[PDB]
Amino acid sequence: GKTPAEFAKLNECPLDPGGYFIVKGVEKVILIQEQLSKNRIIVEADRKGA
Amino acid sequence: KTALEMVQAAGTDRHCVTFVLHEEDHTLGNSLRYMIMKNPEVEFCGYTTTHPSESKINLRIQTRGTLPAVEPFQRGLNELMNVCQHVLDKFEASIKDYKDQKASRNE
Amino acid sequence: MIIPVRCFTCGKIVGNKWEAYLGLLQAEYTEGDALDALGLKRYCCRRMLLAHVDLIEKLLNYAPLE
Amino acid sequence: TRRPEIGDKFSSRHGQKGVCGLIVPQEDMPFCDSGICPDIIMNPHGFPSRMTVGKLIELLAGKAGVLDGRFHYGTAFGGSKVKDVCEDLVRHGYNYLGKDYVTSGITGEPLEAYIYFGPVYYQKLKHMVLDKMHARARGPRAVLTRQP
Amino acid sequence: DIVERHLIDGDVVLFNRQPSLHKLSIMAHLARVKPHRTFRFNECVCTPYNADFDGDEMNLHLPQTEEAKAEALVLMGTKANLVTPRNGEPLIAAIQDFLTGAYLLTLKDTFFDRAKACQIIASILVGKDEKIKVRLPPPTILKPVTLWTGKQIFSVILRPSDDNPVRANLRTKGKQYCGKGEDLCANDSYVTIQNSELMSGSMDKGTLGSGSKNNIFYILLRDWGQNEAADAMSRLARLAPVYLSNRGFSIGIGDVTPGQGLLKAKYELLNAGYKKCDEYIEALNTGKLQQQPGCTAEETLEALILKELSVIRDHAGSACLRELDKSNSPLTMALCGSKGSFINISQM
Amino acid sequence: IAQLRPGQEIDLLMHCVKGIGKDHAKFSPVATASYRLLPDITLLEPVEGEAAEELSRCFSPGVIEVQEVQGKKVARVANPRLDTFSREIFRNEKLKKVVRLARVRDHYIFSVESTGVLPPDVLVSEAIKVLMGKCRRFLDELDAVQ
Amino acid sequence: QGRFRGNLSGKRVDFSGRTVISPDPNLRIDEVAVPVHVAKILTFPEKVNK
Amino acid sequence: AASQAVEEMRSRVVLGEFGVRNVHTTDFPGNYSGYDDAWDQDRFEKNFRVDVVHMDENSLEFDMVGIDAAIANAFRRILLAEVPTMAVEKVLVYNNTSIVQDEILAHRLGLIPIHADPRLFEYRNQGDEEGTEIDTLQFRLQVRCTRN
Amino acid sequence: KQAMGTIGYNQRNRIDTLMYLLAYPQKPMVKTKTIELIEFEKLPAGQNA
Amino acid sequence: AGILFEDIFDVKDIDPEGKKFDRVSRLHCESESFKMDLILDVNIQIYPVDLGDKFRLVIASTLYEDGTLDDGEYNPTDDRPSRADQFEYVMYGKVYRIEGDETSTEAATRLSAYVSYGGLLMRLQGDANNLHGFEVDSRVYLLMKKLA
RNA sequence: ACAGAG
Ligand SMILES: [Zn+2]
Repeated sequence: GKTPAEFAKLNECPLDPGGYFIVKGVEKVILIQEQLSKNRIIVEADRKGA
Repeated sequence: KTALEMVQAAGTDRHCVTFVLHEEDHTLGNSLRYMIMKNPEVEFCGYTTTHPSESKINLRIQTRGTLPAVEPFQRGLNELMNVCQHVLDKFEASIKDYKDQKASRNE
Repeated sequence: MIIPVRCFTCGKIVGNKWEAYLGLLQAEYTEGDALDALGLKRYCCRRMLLAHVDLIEKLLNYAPLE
Repeated sequence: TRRPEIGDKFSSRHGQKGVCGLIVPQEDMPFCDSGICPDIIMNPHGFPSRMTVGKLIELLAGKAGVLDGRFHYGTAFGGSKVKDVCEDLVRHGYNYLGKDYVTSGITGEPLEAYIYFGPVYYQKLKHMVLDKMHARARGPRAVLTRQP
Repeated sequence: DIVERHLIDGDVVLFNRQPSLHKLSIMAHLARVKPHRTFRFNECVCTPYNADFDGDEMNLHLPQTEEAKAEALVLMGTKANLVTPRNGEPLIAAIQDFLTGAYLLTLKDTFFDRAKACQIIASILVGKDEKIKVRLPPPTILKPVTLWTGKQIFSVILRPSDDNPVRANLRTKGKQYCGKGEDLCANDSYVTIQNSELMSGSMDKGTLGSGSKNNIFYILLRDWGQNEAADAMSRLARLAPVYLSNRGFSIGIGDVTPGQGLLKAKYELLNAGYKKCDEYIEALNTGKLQQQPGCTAEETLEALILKELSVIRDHAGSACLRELDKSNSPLTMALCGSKGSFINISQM
Repeated sequence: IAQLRPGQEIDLLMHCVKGIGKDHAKFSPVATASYRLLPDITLLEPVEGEAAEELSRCFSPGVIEVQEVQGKKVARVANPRLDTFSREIFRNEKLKKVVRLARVRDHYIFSVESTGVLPPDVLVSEAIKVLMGKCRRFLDELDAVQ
Repeated sequence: QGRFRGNLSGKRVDFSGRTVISPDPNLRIDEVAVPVHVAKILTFPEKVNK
Repeated sequence: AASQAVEEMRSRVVLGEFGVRNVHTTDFPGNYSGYDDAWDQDRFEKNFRVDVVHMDENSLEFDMVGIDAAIANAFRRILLAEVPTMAVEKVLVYNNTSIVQDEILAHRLGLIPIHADPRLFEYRNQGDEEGTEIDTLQFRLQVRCTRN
Repeated sequence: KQAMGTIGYNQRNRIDTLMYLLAYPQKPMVKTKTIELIEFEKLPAGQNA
Repeated sequence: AGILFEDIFDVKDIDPEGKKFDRVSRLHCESESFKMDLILDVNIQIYPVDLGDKFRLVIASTLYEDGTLDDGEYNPTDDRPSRADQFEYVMYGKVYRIEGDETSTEAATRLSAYVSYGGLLMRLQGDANNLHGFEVDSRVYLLMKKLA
């Protein structure tokens, strides 16, 4: 909710996107994971062909 | 401190010689090749830079008959110096002529 | 960060044309008219003003001042 | 402050990445009739086996857009066409396909083929040779295995 | 006593690229100190290491014993490893801009006067060839003008003096050989070298490049020793950029633009292929399709569509190569085999 | 040069010296110095009528003029120096066979644009005294050896 | 990273160097341009004799 | 006529659609049958002339009829890279506090042209870090920024 | 993702482990609309050659 | 004399397979006196040849008409009276391949001789009594002047 | 332990 002239008093860029944490000085990003959907009937083949 | 070093061919007496012009580039080499090739006693003349870190040119001159290849090199230097003298004189005359003929207009 | 002093390709002094370039864009010119009114003929000199971003005017806002 | 040298990796914004190989003076460059002698000579053997036509159009569009103060869009699946940038070069006196008459700079005599001038947006990459040169004669060794 | 001197000019040092597939991925060269901050070598050795100069790093190993020097110089030399151990084909040979430049030098159109012939031949006079007499050959044309055809200037590379005992002999096909000429072909594509004078035919990849046998450097390697095949590659890598960077060789968007001879053939061929594919779709969905043997009804359709869609590519790509002029840049780079092919021209 | 905010200060001390342009590019006396040959566009066949209007737009805007002799427009070359050789006479299919675009070899048109150090009549006068002063240096190294 | 693949069959050596490469055709086909900064470090024991 | 083609071969540089022909320089002795192209000083001093066609402050355009390419190119190269001028090579900094760095400020002050005539000064010797009356100049920039 | 450029407007009051900047950056001459949407040409990475 | 072969030739074709080059045509000629066909590459820039011309082709072992075989290096500059002062087009190459004719299974007399003028070729095919003196690795001057 | 580079 700040204006670009009020990012100047915080030493921050108006174009820095965000979405990252600050923990012990470094900037860390929790990445998007990709997982299969739960509660779904997967009909698949076995190693032996069944 | 020496800017000229003559390296002769292994089998010919002074009519095949590779001049090594230190602290030069294509500038003097091309004009000097152009003024040596206008001599009808020269069968071959052309330079090459050794390596682009090193400022050198290997100017090879091979004459036809028995004359040494110091004479077309020196005649090339003298004729190029005379060409540059006449170009300087004509250019200064034309600059003074333009400055004089514009000084008589709009006055 | 700031306007470079010379054009990179040929060597014409460009770095005094910037405050005149923005002043001729204050008076509602197109950029092709301002680059001709500043005297830039070749295109290598034209990309020095046409493609320049003025970061020092916005880096100096975060600079310390009394 | 680091100045580019033999060994610094530049890019091309089309995948034609490349290291520097030679830094020649302004006098040994080829030059146009207007006096423009290029910064970065690029080998034309990258293009047939890689089929980057987008660089060949970025060059032409940038050249036709610096002569009259536009930014020709290179938007995906659209953008400024070829037929609209060929007509902005002929209006300003250049050739309609970018190829320019070139007098060479070593001999002073013109080249046979025409050479293809225009501005391409080259970006400098972080892989510099001053932070990759490395040489060990003999020095500190590990403690468990007495080897470097 | 033992002095531990710096590495100086003439030391034997190994030279390695990190994925080491075959034994020519590590060879031993003779070091020569230069001031800039890279490793540098002639581009004829880009074929064994498979390096490409795009932010590529290579390793170095200096031997410390005299026996390790002598086992690196005789066994692992570059002049003793010009062929691969796999089948015996040369790998250190010409690469791009040494095949394109030597192809345009040996065409029949190029005619040099005395000044430019002396200038191109005078580039090779550096190294261990600074002491030789240059042996400018006699001119071809005498009466109306005095001209040197570029095949003589290229044949200076094979015999640069009157005291060199090299006599090379080669007689093979080119790339664009029409099949019926045998040294009188229309393409001028039948190589004849007799007593190290190039008599007929341009220089392709299959004569100067790293492809296979009938390489003239392989002829020098098998007939006149290791050193005479390795001196001629330095003369070629010296001579071909001097001609190529003062001829001019550029590419452009007008080198891949289709003319009027292609934009009418492409439309008709696409319409013919689309209508035949629509007819085969309609004949599969609503009745009889004459099924190919050994497949189902849908796998038959796939073979007919992959037949018809490969007719459009081939008859559209043989209609662009009939309207490209000579001195086109990808066409020149595909005829000499340096970089590219015909599929790339016909695809872009 | 720079640009300041209140409280920031610049003080320094420059030392100008003399150097050639081959060392560093801040010693180059000219913005750009170059040349071109002089064109001579020639008309192999007469171009009359409405084809002279599609000829005088395939060139620079001041080289080919169109004039009338009998109420009919015929085209002649007027000032071939101003041409930049865009080669637009080769897109025009009917007019490729009525011109011969060329360059006169022994006629150069220089262009020297000074950066403001000294006026460009003395720059060309200094540049010839250097090529006169390179041939003088190796004449005094043939007389010293021999 | 065991003994038999990490420290016995192949092991870290000295008198070595690693730098970015760049083309140069003015050398012969059996030459390599070593920089001055690497040539001052990599030494060779030259035994003194007559 | 064959003699017409021989004359066009040594006097004109034609521009075709696909490549520039007749690029080289041929008038040397032995390259032609009935002509004599050996060096003749009176013919060169008779055919040469210089026409100055435009001149004002900081510009000059003129002609050189009669000279060849290997001397006009020499003049161009001496103008670009072998005519000396005066430029900054040392910057001694007392209290730089701005946002422009010290190396970038030294670089930007390196490129500002100086109006001093370089025929009056001489080269600074190897070393000689002080500078004397003969072979250097000295400028002083001092700017303090306050409020209004 | 590796071109030298400018991080943001606070690139001078910032102390990072490693930071590469370019001296005179220039915005591109042929640009996608994505460049205008993510405001790339307000702080670019590259120079027109 | 030193003449190996001399006959008047009438041109019957210029380019059978299209114009492959810019400076070289492929003359397919045919004699009147003997029965000789003639493939010949000339330079049509310096010497234009039409479709119905008729020229006199002489092939000589030397250019000095007394029969002097003194040729270690050709001097282009010297003006001494030679055989070439009667002709308009002179080349210099080497005979490199004598070949039997496979168009007859028995009882033939047609022998082909191939001369290469450094890349410009010439098949001279006729009866074996006319081609006497063409040896392999011999060096011959072609001489050629058009007629009325 | 992760990201790069060839
Ligand atoms: Zn510029």
